[PDB]
Amino acid sequence: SFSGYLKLTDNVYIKNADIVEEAKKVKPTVVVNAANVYLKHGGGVAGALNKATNNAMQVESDDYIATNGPLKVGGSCVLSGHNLAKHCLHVVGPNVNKGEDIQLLKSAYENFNQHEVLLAPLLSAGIFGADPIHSLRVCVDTVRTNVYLAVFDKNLYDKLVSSFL
Ligand SMILES: CC(=O)N1[C@@H]2CC[C@H]1c1cccnc1C2
Repeated sequence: SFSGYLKLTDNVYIKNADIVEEAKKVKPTVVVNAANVYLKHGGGVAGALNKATNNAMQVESDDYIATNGPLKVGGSCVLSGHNLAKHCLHVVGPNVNKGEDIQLLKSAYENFNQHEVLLAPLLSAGIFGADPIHSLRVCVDTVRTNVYLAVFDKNLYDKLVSSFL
């Protein structure tokens, strides 16, 4: 069971935590990856999750792309969670540093509704360049299933909580 989360709404919870450490402790049914369309898990959340799998996530992902081609921005795929979770839901939020449409963030969060409970980061935050405050608002207004958000940066976590409405 998830522990130490602050309840923001009926279905959204948040914690200042490293999502890799959280996944290793909880072993959730679903961990969300902040993926790109190519499933190239180089940095940010994706790089960290992939490193924690000893690159097994990347190997699996490369086979997935070779068979299926790239994901769409706003889309997702379900792959193995390896040693971190039962499944990994790879979700592609828009990357503002690539000029992608921030309106696709809502479509990205809609993928979460296909899973009753998820451990997730804020989509499009961090190296994806979107405002994490906006990402949290889109999350709360889009996701209806139970989502446990892990925010690594304590300063950002405090800002997210203190500005939540
Ligand atoms: C150390 C650090 O900044 N991070 C790790 C992996 C990506 C980033 C991060 C973001 C959100 C939740 N957990 C985490 C934990």
